[PDB]
Amino acid sequence: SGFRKMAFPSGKVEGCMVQVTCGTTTLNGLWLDDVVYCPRHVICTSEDMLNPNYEDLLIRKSNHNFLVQAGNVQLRVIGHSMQNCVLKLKVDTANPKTPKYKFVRIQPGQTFSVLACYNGSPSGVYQCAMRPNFTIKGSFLNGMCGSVGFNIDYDCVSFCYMHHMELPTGVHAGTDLEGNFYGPFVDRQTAQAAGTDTTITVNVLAWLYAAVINGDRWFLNRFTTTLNDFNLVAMKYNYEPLTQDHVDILGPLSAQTGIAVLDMCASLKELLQNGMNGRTILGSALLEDEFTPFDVVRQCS
Amino acid sequence: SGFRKMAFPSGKVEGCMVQVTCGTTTLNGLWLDDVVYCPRHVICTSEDMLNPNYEDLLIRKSNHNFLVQAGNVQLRVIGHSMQNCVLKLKVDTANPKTPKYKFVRIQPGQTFSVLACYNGSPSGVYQCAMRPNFTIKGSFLNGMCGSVGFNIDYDCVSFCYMHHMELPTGVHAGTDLEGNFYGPFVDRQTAQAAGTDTTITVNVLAWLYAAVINGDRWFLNRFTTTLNDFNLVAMKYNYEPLTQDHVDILGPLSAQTGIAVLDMCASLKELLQNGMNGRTILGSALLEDEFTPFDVVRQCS
Repeated sequence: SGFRKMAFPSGKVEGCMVQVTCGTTTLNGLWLDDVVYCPRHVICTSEDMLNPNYEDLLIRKSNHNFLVQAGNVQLRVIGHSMQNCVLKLKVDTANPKTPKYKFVRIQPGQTFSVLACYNGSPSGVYQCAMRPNFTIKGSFLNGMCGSVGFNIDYDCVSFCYMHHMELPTGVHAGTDLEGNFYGPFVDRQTAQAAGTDTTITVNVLAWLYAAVINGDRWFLNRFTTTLNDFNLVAMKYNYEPLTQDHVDILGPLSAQTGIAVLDMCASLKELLQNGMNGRTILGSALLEDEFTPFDVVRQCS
Repeated sequence: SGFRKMAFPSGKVEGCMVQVTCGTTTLNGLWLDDVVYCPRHVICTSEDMLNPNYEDLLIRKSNHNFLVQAGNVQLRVIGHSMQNCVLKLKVDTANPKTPKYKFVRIQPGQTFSVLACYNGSPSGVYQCAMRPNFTIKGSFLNGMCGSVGFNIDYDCVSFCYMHHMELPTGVHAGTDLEGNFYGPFVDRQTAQAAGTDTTITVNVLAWLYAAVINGDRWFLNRFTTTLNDFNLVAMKYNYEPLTQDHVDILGPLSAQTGIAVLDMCASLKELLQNGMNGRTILGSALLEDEFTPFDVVRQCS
């Protein structure tokens, strides 16, 4: 029993973290097989970041301009290339600690573990959600760029995030491992608008199910509702619309608890309309939306 | 920028997790050098747990009655002994993945990372606080007993917790690695009273300092107060008394922010007396007490 925000064990990812230095800039890199992945803005100076032509800046760099260091050992760079917003540094040595891995572009509302590193050294691990507006509410200091997000299915590590930028509002933006930014963000120091930060409705429901399983039942009401009726209320409180797919995904939790999804939806409606009246659910005084139905089932076997 | 509940990287601990099986019971063990540590109630059946004489139960067990398995490989048990509530199984092989480690009995209010494992396999990692009443609010399913809590100072792993029991109230109790229970708890299936769960005042203050550093300033008031005056208010809301030691520990955070500890104490007083009026601090609608001053400084470099 009990319910906590949990990351995956970071051991397999730790062994893939290296230090990439180019000129005077240092940040993190991901060493898989004979390739190191890092944010391309490693090549930029403070001044360049305002308006960088990455192609032109990359042309002034040769292989020997990239210092790749794995722990105490220096890797030989035998080729470089830019793939969207990440730099792929080819090295002569295959990482012996390379786990079985995929690169995965994850969907908004999905969760992953972040291994926060400083200049190639892992410092800690926490669980994140890719928010509907494609930002994350993480924790990244200077020299933590290139820190990666991942999920683990048994022996396979699915890397899904690389950290690149902190926006003027203090939320975080980044790419998949193919270098494509999540959301409309670019690797430039300008004012960048993140959209309205809507709540991940299916996750909130999953968490309410977790609550019931762990003996928090107070919020359960005598009402039910409909998809449309619920969604009217959802739009007002900036909740993502609930679809039949979302309903279907909650099925096992519905099955385990004996509470139909639409009944839980009605419970949520009253919580949105009346608040919590200073009570707590699973030790939180607000509605948590950074647990997927999978995360709940994982922890509520 | 940003502030998150972060665990230490679990890589060094993962490599020390093994499966211990005795009769029909299976749980986790900690393999360090040529010694495996596990909860002694591995020797108990469901029935034994009601009222076990561990000495008598241990006498019926020989070395070959303990199946110690590290991943796919079986370890040879060449000696066993009971040290308080943990079993020390001596094996013929030194763990090659043994990191530099200490055993440390931690103080109430201090934090640590928990690597939740199932039958020797790590499943996830989250940060805990040893609560003033010597319980933890963790997440442990069946076969997660023997999961360990630890801190990491550079290369050294300080193990401080082993999980043994879930109390009828659904909070968790356990031991240090010398097998001494935190709090008055025993490894027996009876009704066990945890005391009043007081709030860790110094941690709450540290978190408020973190808030200020990250731009949450709304709660800052025009008042100050005294240790005694503050503590009067602390006792009413079941907060730990604040001592000069606690004041001293907050000094660097006081120094960084320009806010004297007693001024922050006054801010906290008003928050306790008036609540939050439905606002949030660092994305929480209540006062967080599971970050130490060290945890804050670590994340707010």
